[PDB]
Amino acid sequence: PETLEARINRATNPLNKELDWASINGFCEQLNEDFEGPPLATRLLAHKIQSPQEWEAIQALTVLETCMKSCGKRFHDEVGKFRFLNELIKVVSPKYLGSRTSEKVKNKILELLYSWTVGLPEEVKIAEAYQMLKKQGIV
Amino acid sequence: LLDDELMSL
Repeated sequence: PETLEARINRATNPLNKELDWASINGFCEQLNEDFEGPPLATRLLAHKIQSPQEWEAIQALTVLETCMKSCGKRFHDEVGKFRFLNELIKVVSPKYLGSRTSEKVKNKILELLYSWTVGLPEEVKIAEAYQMLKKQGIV
Repeated sequence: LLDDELMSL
């Protein structure tokens, strides 16, 4: 049974000609298997999303997007920690990675932030992250 | 586990 690592590496592989649903979805499934999947999965995604290689970053955010839709409380709750959200902020701030990150990637992140503030009202740290970007001019 | 505090910026 594929480790989360193996899985994420197939789903975000910069060699990929198209999106790989077998592995995007096997990743969401597997993270949901163990108590500790959600923290690990969230750690692995943050690294990939900060990749300087764009298709890596882009496929990573797809996986993020997918698992937020289909997974439950436990996932949503690891994502809506500042431990994870702060990593998404580093990518969109010019202060941090913002300046040599494509608009593609930064616009993807912001769009996801927004939809989860509407989709997931209870993840209140997500609201706060987004209001912070909004109030700073990034949004 | 904790968790962190929000960034400013």
